[PDB]
Amino acid sequence: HKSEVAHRFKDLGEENFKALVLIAFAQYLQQCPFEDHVKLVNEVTEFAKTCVADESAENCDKSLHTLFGDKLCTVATLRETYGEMADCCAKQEPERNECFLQHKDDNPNLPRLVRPEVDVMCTAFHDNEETFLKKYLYEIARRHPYFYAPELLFFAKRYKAAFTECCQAADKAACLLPKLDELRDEGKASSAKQRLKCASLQKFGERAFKAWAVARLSQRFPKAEFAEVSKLVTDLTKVHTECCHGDLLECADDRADLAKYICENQDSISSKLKECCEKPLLEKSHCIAEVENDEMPADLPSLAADFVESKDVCKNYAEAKDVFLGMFLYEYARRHPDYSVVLLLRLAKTYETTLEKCCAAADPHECYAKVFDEFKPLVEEPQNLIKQNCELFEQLGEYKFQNALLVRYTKKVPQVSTPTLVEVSRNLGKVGSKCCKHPEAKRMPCAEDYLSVVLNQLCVLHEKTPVSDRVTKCCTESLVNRRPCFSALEVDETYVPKEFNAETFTFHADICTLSEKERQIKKQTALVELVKHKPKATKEQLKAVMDDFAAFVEKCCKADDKETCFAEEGKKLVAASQAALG
Ligand SMILES: N[C@@H](Cc1cc(I)c(Oc2cc(I)c(O)c(I)c2)c(I)c1)C(=O)O
Ligand SMILES: CCCCCCCCCCCCCC(=O)O
Ligand SMILES: CCCCCCCCCCCCCC(=O)O
Ligand SMILES: CCCCCCCCCCCCCC(=O)O
Repeated sequence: HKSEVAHRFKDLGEENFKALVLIAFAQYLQQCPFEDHVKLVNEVTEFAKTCVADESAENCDKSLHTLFGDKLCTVATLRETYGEMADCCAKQEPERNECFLQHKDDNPNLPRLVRPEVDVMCTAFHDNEETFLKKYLYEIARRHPYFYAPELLFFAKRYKAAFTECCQAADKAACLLPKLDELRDEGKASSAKQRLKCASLQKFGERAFKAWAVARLSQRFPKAEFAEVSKLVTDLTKVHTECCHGDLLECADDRADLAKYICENQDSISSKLKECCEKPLLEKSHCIAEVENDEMPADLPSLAADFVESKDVCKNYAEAKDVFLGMFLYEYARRHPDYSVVLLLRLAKTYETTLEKCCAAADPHECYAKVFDEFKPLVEEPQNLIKQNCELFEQLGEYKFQNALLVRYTKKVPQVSTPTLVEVSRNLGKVGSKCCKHPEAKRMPCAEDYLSVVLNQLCVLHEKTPVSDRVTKCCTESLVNRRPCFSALEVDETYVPKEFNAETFTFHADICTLSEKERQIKKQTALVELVKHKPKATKEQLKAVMDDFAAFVEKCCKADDKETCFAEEGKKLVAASQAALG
């Protein structure tokens, strides 16, 4: 078209356009105040209006990058505030935009955003719905300059829905609080997965990423042909490369193109893309990204046919290794939506190591004849962990299950910081209550998704302040061995316990008036500290101590004289427990 702005304005709609422009500016000028971004938005919107009325109006012909940069270079304090960035204004596009990208600070130093009280929240929402939402949108956008703008807007509307429904409720807190926590965790998970995918693309290269994509895409679209799946894997890879570089406009267009491509070839890909494809421009991508797996053909052959028997195997493999291997992935992955993607990759890698060390020997057909027998234990390892851990999770509840993990992991890597152990364990705990609820068919994909961020999170922390070569080992290994490596950790035989510390095991009647989340974190913290002092303690010896402690919290949070009870009965507990634990 003659005018890009006019065009975007038209299919985006005034509301969406204003919110995205706001997010876009907040992600670059992370230091400017809200009121100043609001002024920019209005001027840009006003300008956009002009181009809608007359495509040929002054400056309407210029591209989005160009218009964005000139307005960005409009800020008078650019140099005094952003310094180096102001120098970007001296060069011409595309260098200018490229220059701006390099100065976007991923982790700026802004105070943590605190959650105000439900009533001040609900009142602000009522008295001025828009500024309340645009202000937080801004605060969130400046802290996460790389979070895909449209997705951030998508979260904003769910937040609005949560305030509309909950602020009219009798008990606003019972309604609103659990929704905010869910929203928050979900957002944090989306950011981590986004950062994770880009990191992975960097370290392991395109091949590994494409492999992951083939397996992922063939589980969702088991009916699409391999050539279609390859086409999508290609564009999907260009899209992520471009979106990871951080250029919003380029990323958005790449996603829109890919979204429409899929919709126009709907019948040739999946039967579940119906809804997603009749939605507005701004939502297609997101929807398609979250679609459910289509049903498989059920009239599908046996993998063994074309991959084990057929004597044409090494010939087909030598002619195009990656293609053949991709086909293997596609074929194995679309018959197994129940496998985690990394499991599919472990099988693909194993098959690869076999074809290599078998196509270079006498009679191929006999060397690789039993490959499928090596798959069996690879498949069963994760499954066994799911049943085993999910059973235990039912015997105990979420909380007691978390404690079990705490005892198990503290013994594994005693070197790790207590607060880290507690946090990781609690998160592992959730994964249990959020995945064991599904039927066996979806349990593994579930755990993989959740475990991938929890694990990368853990690794990053350890990255900053390393404390164990073993953790570092598991953390710097390939993405397919990460989880198995952590599972293989054994109790630390060399670890030398910490000396007793009265304080660490002293507790006042503070825990009585704390919220469940607080009471637990405190009990769990002492628990990690307990195992660190006496790591050779039995599951029993420990259970006994956690027992005396359990009641102890009752006999003191229910006695007319707290503090005294806690300090009197507390002396007993420590003395007795110390003896039981020799
Ligand atoms: N330690 C945090 C709590 C927290 C627990 C989990 I478990 C978690 O991980 C996921 C992963 C996926 I995938 C999801 O869809 C969701 I929702 C949460 C995240 I992020 C945060 C705190 O209390 O501050
Ligand atoms: C469409 C061609 C891409 C398929 C490439 C097949 C590679 C299979 C090996 C598994 C990859 C895991 C990543 C890795 O360990 O390098
Ligand atoms: C995941 C964000 C990228 C959005 C790309 C939309 C294109 C449709 C492919 C969606 C298939 C899901 C595969 C995946 O997890 O990336
Ligand atoms: C040196 C030993 C001192 C004894 C310290 C006791 C700490 C154990 C707290 C564990 C709490 C288990 C949680 C629960 O009661 O449900």
